[PDB]
This record gives sequence, structure tokens and C-alpha cells, in this order.
Amino acid sequence: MEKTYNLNDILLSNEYEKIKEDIKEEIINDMASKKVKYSNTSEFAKNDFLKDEFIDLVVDGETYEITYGNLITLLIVARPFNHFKVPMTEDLLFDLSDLKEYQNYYTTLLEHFGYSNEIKSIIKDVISELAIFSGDINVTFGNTVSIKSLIDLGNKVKRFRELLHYRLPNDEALEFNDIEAIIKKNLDEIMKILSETDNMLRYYIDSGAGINSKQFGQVLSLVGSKPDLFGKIIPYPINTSFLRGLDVRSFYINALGARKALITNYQQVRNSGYLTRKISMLLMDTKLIDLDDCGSHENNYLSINVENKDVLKRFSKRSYLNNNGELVEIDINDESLIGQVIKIPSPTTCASNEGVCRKCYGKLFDINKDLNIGMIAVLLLTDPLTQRLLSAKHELSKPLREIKDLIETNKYIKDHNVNEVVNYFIYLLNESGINIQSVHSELIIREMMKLDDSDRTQFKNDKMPDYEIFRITDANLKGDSLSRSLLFEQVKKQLTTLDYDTFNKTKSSILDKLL
Amino acid sequence: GSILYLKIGLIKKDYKDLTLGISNNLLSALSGDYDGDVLNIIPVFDNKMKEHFSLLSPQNFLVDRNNGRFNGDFDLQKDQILGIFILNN
Amino acid sequence: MDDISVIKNEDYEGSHRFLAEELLMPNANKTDGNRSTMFCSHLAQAVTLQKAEPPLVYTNFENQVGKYSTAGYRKANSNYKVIEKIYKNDYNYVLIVQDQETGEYTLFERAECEFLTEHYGFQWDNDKIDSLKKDDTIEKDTVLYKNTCYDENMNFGYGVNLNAAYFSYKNETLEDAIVISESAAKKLGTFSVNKVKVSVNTNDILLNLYGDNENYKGFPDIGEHIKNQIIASRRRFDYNTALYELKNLNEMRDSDTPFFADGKIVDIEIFSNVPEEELKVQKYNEQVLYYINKQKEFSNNVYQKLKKIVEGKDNNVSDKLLHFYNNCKMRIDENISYTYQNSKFSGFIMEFTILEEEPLNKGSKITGRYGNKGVISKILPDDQMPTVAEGRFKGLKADICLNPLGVFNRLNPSQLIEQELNWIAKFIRKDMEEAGSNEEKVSILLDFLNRVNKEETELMEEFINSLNKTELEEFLNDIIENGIPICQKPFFGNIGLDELWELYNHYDHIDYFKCEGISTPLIIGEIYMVRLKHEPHSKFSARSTSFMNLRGLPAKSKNFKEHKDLYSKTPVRIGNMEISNLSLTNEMGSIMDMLNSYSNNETNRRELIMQLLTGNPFDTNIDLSDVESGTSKILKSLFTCLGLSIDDV
Ligand SMILES: [Zn+2]
Repeated sequence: MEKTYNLNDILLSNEYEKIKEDIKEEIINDMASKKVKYSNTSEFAKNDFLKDEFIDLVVDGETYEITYGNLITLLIVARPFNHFKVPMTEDLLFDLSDLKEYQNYYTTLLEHFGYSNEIKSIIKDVISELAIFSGDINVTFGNTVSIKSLIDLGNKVKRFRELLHYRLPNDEALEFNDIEAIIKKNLDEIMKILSETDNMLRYYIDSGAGINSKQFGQVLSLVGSKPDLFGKIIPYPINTSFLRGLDVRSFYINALGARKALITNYQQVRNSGYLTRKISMLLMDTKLIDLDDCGSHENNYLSINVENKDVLKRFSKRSYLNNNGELVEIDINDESLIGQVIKIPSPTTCASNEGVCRKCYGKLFDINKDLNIGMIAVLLLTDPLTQRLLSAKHELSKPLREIKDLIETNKYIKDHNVNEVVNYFIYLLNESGINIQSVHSELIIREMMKLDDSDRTQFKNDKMPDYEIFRITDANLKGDSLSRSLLFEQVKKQLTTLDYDTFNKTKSSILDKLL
Repeated sequence: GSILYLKIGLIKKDYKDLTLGISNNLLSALSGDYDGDVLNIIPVFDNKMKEHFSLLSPQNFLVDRNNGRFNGDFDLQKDQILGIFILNN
Repeated sequence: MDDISVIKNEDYEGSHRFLAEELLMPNANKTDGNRSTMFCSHLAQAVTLQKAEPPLVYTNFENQVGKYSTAGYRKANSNYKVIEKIYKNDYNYVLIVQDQETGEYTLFERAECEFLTEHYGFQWDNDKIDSLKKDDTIEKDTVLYKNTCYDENMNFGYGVNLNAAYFSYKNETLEDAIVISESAAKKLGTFSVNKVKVSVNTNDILLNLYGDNENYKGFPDIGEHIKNQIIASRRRFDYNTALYELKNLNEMRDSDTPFFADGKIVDIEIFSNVPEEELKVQKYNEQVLYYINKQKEFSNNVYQKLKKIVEGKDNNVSDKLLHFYNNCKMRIDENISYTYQNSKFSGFIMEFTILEEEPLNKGSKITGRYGNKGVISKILPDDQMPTVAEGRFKGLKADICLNPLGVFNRLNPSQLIEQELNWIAKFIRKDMEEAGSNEEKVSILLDFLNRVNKEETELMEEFINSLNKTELEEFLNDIIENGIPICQKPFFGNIGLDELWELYNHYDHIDYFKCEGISTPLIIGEIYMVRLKHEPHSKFSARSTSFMNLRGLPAKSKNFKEHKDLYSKTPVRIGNMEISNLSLTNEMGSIMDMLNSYSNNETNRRELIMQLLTGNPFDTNIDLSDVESGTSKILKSLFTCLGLSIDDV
């Protein structure tokens, strides 16, 4: 261990892996030799592990003051600089104290190095190595759990002692909202006191891995009321707590709740993921065409109003016409766009008949050139939405059903216009809680599109043709390519009846090769 | 990316062993658990096929096709998050 | 509901009539409903253990369920007198006994193991029955045999107690992974029995797989163990192919039919529909002839022994006796044709029942008594496992290390209760070892038991007062070497947090175990374990090239059930989202090429095998044709015969 180092040197030197191995070996040997003592109080016992230090680092012409662990991880992540022999710069340094920040750090690297394949490979390598190092450190440091820690804490702190020793004041009538408020405040108090004081589970709750606040509050503090199978609160909430014991009536309530969960799981699995079938079956044919600009009209740009920063998040990597009308990149951090209706390019309005121009896809286009854009859109929509709906069924579910209806039933589309429907879709996406880039949504709308003249050149003129949209199954069955229609359901009327003019319809497609 | 393009690295020597080893960080991307899931393997032979499916390698999925950042599914899972926290803090 | 208001704790106070399954699991008062449901399902899924032991923490009901359940032993209904004994084979025999008072006769039998269903079964501890001899009176409560689940005194055992500690191991206990030592895994030994039948017609012949020319045995004898996972094989004889294929009978040919299993032969049963003269002139049927003669001799002896009983109308017999005797009389008599599955067969059919033990396979499952399921991830030499090496208990080793990720999320603090109870019991055992005089050590023992369970303490004090001095000393020896049992009621009378609080307050000598080299002083305790059935071997289908269906496409087959295939080998099918995600890459031509090469196109798959067999093994440069696939052609037939047609562009 040395008072100071120059990281630029250790990466440029050939002994980089040697120094890392030496440092790691020293950490493991040292901290395995020592022992951990728990103060079991607000104060901290004297543990003198060398893993925590106050060492220095001279780089970029300045000296940073970091500990031993920060040093080992900083060398472990800065591996690309060594691989490409490029010096590190101050902006390329991040406070590694917060783990989530590592996330951001990784992202920014992918920017200064050109989105190459080699940097992707080295990122995978460093991730794997960091995992292995965490493994060895995790054996050589214990993480056990037992309630004796809780008992000793309660002996040390009487606040926690009486907190665990508490029941509802049943002497008065208690309302549902009141008991929820009191249980919330008690759970927050439990977590606060647990984090404040030293204990054998301090790191557990500070890191947050493997601890759920709700289950913790239920186990130590009182259980709280539970709903009936039909969704009604019981009049007699469980005054006791899981650790303390249970009531026979409470036992019945718990059993009923468990059976409700089992029934809900049964129906949820029976659901079978049916919607993704047709949504993908329709959206999959969409393609991308390498062209600079569709050359669409200015009025073809659809207008969207801003109400919160969430819509700005939905509209990243795109461009808005400015006061001069030039399409400048939208900045989510920017706030001058609050409460403004502005026009944005979109795939649903792109004038390219071959596909979608790179202008409509924005700066994102360069990323996606490898893969079927529409397929990513459909899958990235169907996954979190289904997961959220299924979890909610396990209130917030109603907006999800509303989104399903908007996509399926199509009454709102028959009653309104494209700008209105896309704004409603954005609002529904916000309500649902999932976050997806709006570009994919606009692409689903582009597939949703239906117009009289198959040519998009008219679309580039001042007035757009008819802009009607139908049901998802109807829209796919509308699709003039018969290969995708046959692969769908309802083929009976398609083949034996003339309602859908399947004899008439004809168009090329990807699945057409599959036949 | 519920399909992965993976490369064999080691043949298990123990005859009675019949389970497929897999690194922990791939658990989230393919949405599985060690509880008893049954997963399917399709070998690939043609070299041109290898090149074409290289786009299905996990390194490709490392970039988020949603937002273009580092993918959270390949981020460190629970236990390693804990351990690195011990090392740092 | 008002019924929810109707139920009162006073109605059910001091009684467990409400609770049915958790009668076998201690301390249900603190667990959640989902976990209880999981545990009930597991207890529906428990398997026999070769080293079964009774759990340390018991709820007074294991003995009850064991005694009432009647699929694990055979208690003589009344006092009887054995009149005679016969033996069929080396490992099995039958007993003819007579009722002492009623004057009615009855049969018993023995066998090394009992076949429960398919794989599952269990070995039988027939010591008690085999100890019996001729002309000896049997008693009403005497049990002729029992499964290993039952101890010497009918103590119920469905699992075993193991040392466990909460510990994360190399990021390898992530999710529900469980790591176990080699000795403990050697303990969790489980039996398995299979029944398999083979048919031999006039055409197919056996092979001398086992032994020299003189000892022609196509299947291992009773003592022998099946070798190379193959019981027997048959060659399909043909009159024309009698000059090349039938040659070298000792060595198997490529195109034959073998059978696959493992273990040791436990019993053999042959049904033959052919006259014995052919068998006499058959050299490759000497073993089956020998077995048939043995079985026939057995039947003759039993008939001769029981004739005096059966023809005596005055005698009273069970319907079982008459059924068995009629069966043997059927066997001995001539002109008795057998028609399996409502159809006569030619040649003979013979059935082998086989038993074998398995240790723990990497990837099996173990769960406690509260649904804390898991999968055996990796197993280690016990030296490479955390151990404590301080104080009196220096050198203690923990066999298994559970996942300490979170128990609070799984909602069952009961496991921790059991663990700390058993650890405290360990410390008490040490303390009473330190004791010198019997009176003071029994005093401290009952003191602790009173701290935990007063009434059971009263029962212990009654017992120890009952015991004689030397027996009493032998008892304390058993306590110090085994441990102390703790009674724990399921819902009414169990421990809570406050009693543990008081225990730790008074037991200031309790201290965390300081493991060597480990930063934290982890805790080791006994926990009950039971092994489930879901094994990785149960889903292992893998196919290279098997029988195709009428459509020239892959299809599963019935060889696996008839034990003709080592592995299950049932192909996988590609579905909706499979084709979808494969088309996530912009290589539709590539996906179509793969589908055509694998199964769809016969010519394309054939040329794939041709190119792939030869050429560089390291580098495969496939070449594909453009022949129309079978699927497209059959769809063309569909359309044209419908009146539809085909017309590209
Ligand atoms: Zn465009």
C-alpha cells in the first residue's frame, strides 16, 4: 500500500494485471486475517480493516483522496484505457460511492469510444471479472442473519424494544386509513432505527439487496388487515405480528389470503400471453430504409403538448422545429418546453414509401440498423405491460385495461384524430408506470395507419389523405398481403367467403418467403 | 433477447451430472430461475449461420435497444451488489 | 362475514382440531399461508431415506400418523401360530400360519423391496420376520417387518437433522442455491425400484451377454449386478440372414434390441406359452428353462404342503389363502395358456424387478419443514467449508449452508427459531457434559427443559424417577452423545419471542461461534431436512436422429417407456415467439435455411448429414440446395385438392 499512485501510469505500464492481482491478494489475505466487531449501537466499534483507507491518487494534474477499495475498483473498471492505451480525463471519473452511478459511468464510456464492438467485448469482460471478485470477497466476508441481533439491539435500545412490543389501541374504533397510516409510520421508524445503529444486518438494509420494506414491517411490526377473496377489507385487522404469534381467526384470514393468491396465479398463468401473438404477427413486417430525409411536409409533423418532464423523457433522441423551424435535438433536462404544443417528425407520417427514413428515427437510427425496428418495438411494449398488468392483478389495473382497449376496441380512434390518439397513448403510458421511448409507439401507430392511396408521396403534400385506423385484428386482416392474413386466425371467412376480398388482395411480405 | 447465443466453454467431467451450468448474470435477461425451469438448446453448425446469429450474442444485447445505455439486466445481481458495497462502503 | 365474527378463540382454545397438515410442522403460529401450502405439498412429495432419523424438535403427532398409517408395515391382527414356511427364491419366502383362537389359516410373505410406482419404491427391513422360525407363537403387536422410516420403537422418521449455517458462498448461493458436504450427501441415500418386462418370440433370440460358453446367461442372475446398464438383448433372426448376421452370437450386432436399467436383480417372474421340449433342445434358452424349473418346483412344493389344508372342508381359510393356492394350482397344471393384454403371445415374457440406491445428484432439491425449497448447486469436500475452531467446540464443521439472501421476504421466521433452539441445546449439552455428578446434571437438564417446556419437563422428571441408576447413567450418555429432544406444539403451547429473550438474558454464557478466517461470527444449528423427488434426470430429452412420422417429420416414440432408450430423446418444437424472435435478426433467409435443413426438407437434411459427416470436423462448410420443402408440397396438395391452386406473384 502506498500513499499515492498515478493511475495513468498503472494502465500504461505492462504490470497492470500484476498490480491488480497483488492488490486483490492483499485485500483478501488481510481482511481474512482480521475480525469484525459489532458495536450494536449508534456508536461504532473500532474496526481497523485496511480495506478502508485515506490514500491519494495523482492524475490529470490533481490529487484525489479515496480509499483502498475505491482504488481497486477504479483500476478494475478503467480497463478500456489500458486496452486502447488512451489516457484518462477528469470528466471520465465518477464518484464510485453510489453503485447506481456505475451504471451511468458505463453508458458514458460507450460514447467516447464510438460504439465499437471491441468496447462492448471489453465491457462484458470487466463485468464478468468484477462478478468473480465479488464472489471471492463474499466468501471471505460473512453475511449471516439471526434474530439474536434483533434481541441484542432491543436490549441496547429501548426505543426499538417498545416498538417491537406494540399492538393496536383497540380501545377505540380504528378506520382502514388510520391503521394504514400508523403501520406506515411504524415501518419507516423500524427501517430508520435499524439503519442508524450498528447490527449484523446494517449492510443488508443499506445496500437494499435481499430486503423488502413491506415484508420486514409485516414480520416485526403488526401484520395489518387483509382483503377478502372478493377484495373487501375485513372488519377485524390482525393486531398481532408474524414474529409475535397469530390468532386462530388471524390464521383463517392468512389462509384465505394465500388461497386468493393461488387462484390469481392460476388464472394469470391460464392467460397464456395471447395478445403478443397478434401484436407481433402484425408488427413484424416493418422495416427500415437508409435514407436521409423522407421530405415530408411541415404540417405532416404531428403536434404534441407538454405537461410534465415524463413526456420529455418519452421524446428523447429526436428533434423539434425551433423558432426558425429547424429540427433541433430535444433535451429532456431542458425545461423551457413545459406547457407547449410543438410538432415532431414521426414514422406514422414519414413520406418514405420504401420504409422509414433516418430523419424520423432521429439520432436513435444509427443504433438500431442491425435489427428489425418494429420487432423491438412490439416486444419491448408487450413485455413490461403484460408484467405490470399481471402484477397488478396479483386501482392501477384500470389504466392498463384502458390501454388494452385503446389498442384493441378502437372506439376512441373512431371518435378522434391521430394527434389526439397518440397524446392519449402517451398519457396512458405515463399512468401505467412503464417507460418506453415514444419512437416505438409512433411506429406502432405507423403500422396502425390506413389510407386510400398506398403511395406515401401524397403524404408529403400539404393535405394528408384519409387517416383511418381499425381494430388490430381488423388491421392485420386489412393488410393486402395474404401470407400474413392466412397465418392469422379467422381464416375460415377469409378462404370461403368474399367479405374480406382475400381473392383480390395481393402484396409482398417477409413471411411470404416463409410459405 | 429471451433467446441467447452462447458458446460452450467446458465439458463437465462427472458422468452423473446432468445439469447445465450458466453464469448468474444471464438469469435476468432470459427471465429464469434455478427452481426447476427447463430450457432448450439448439446447436448451430454452419459458419455463415454462426456469423448471422452473432447478432444474438449477449454482447449485442448489452446495449439497450430502448434507451441506448448500459443494460440493467446484465448489471450486477443481488449478492454481488452486496459484496461490492462491502468493499466500497 | 358474520361467520368470521362467529369463530372465537375460546371455542378452539387448547385444542388443535382446526389444523390438519401443520400438525407435522412445529411453530405454525408464526408462518405465512403460502409457505404452509408449500410445506403441505412437499409432505405430499417426500421420499424414503435410507438413513432416516427422527427429528430433534417434535410435535407429538409424528408417532400418531406413523401408527395409524398402514402402508409401511404389517401388524398381525391377532395372536397366531406358524405351521410351516416355504421359500420361492433366495430373497423371498412365505409363511403358512394358523389362528390360535379362531382356527383359521393365513399367509405372509417377504421380499427385499416393495414396488410403489414406476421409479419410486422402498427397501424392506425384514429382520423381525426372518428371525422367526418354525413352530413359534407370534404375538398381536409383533410387526413382521417395517420400512426404514420406522425406528426400533415405531418412531416416525421422514427426514434427517443436519448442521446448517446461513452463509453466502462465492456468489453461488444466489436465488435458492444450496451447497452440501460429501458426507451429508452420502447420508441422503434413497432407494429406487424398477419393473421391466421383455418378450421373446419364436423369431428373436437372446445373446450370451453374461459369462462364458458354458454359462449362457443373457440376463444377470439374482446375485449378479447388471453390468454396462444393459439387462439383455435380442437379435431378430431371419432364415436368409442365418449366414452372416446370426454369426458371432457372443458379440452383439449393430441392429438389435437391448434393454437398459441399473441396480441388482431382486426378483424374476417368467410366463411361458411354449412346450418345454423346445426349451430342452434350446441351448440359448437354458437359463430361462432353469428358472422355469425352479418356479415349477416351488409351486409343486407349496401345492403339496397346502393340499391337506385346502381339501379339508372343516378347515377355515382366508380368501387370500384360497386365491394363492388356486394360482399355484393353475401354474402346475398343463394346457394353461397365457394371453397378455387380451391377446395370446408366442414364446414367453419375463419380468425383472430391480432395486438400487442413489446418493444425492448435483441438482436435486432439499426443503426444510417450512417450504424453504432449494436446489443442490455444488458439493464440496468438507474441509473446504466454514468451520469453527475456538473454545470447547473447536473443530466443528457445518455440512450445509443455506441462502442468507433473505428469510424476511419468504415470511417464515420459524426456521430461525428452530436453529437457535438447537444451537442453545448444543451449548446445554456441553454444559451438562461439564457436570460431574448425575443429580446436578439432571437438575440443570430439567431446568433448561422447564425454561422451554414445563409439562414435558414434568414427564421427563417422572421418567427419570422411574429409571434405575445404571439405566439412568446410560440415558445421560445417550443425551450427551445424541442430544436432547425438544417438544414443540404446532399452534398452542409453542415458544415466542419473549421466552427466547428471557433465555438469552439468563444465558449470558451464550456466545457467537467464531469461525476461522471468517470475518463474522456465524451461527451453526440443527435443522430437519427432507429430499424431494424432482430430479434433473426427469427432464433430459435430447435427440440426434430418431424415427420420423408419416409426414416425414420428427416425432416422439414409445421406445423410452419400454426401456429401449437410455435418454428420453423427445424433440423440441419451435413455436410462435420462437420464429418471431429468430426473425428479430434481419436474416429471414437464414431462418428458413435452418428450418429446411433440420426437419422440413428431406433432401436438405440428407445433404446436411452427408456434408457434415465427412470434411473437416473443426470447420463445417455446409452447402444447401433449393429443392421445395415437404411442408410446401403438402400445402400445395391441400390447396389443389380443396379446389384452391398455387400461383406465385
Ligand atoms: Zn421520414
